[PDB]
Amino acid sequence: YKNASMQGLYIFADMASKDMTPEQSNVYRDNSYQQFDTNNVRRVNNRYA
Amino acid sequence: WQSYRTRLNTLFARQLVARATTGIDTILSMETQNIQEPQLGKGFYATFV
Repeated sequence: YKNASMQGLYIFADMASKDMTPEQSNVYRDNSYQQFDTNNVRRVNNRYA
Repeated sequence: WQSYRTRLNTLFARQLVARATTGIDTILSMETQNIQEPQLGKGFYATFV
């Protein structure tokens, strides 16, 4: 997942969403990895601060 | 009746229902209150500071 390509979106309280720009999806990717699943394991995710 | 005009109807009641359907924060947010109505008649809008 290090330097992986990821997609994503933001969902707001108003049930509407915006795409994540890759510049940001890469930030969440870098800060939140080790939460991502891999084959043969399942991970419990947690909040992002 | 004069230069005074007023709006007698709304054309977006359907949108309000559609937004209430998806949650309290949709229907009570600011975007909801920005649903636009067409202007009433010959005239224009202007900003006065």
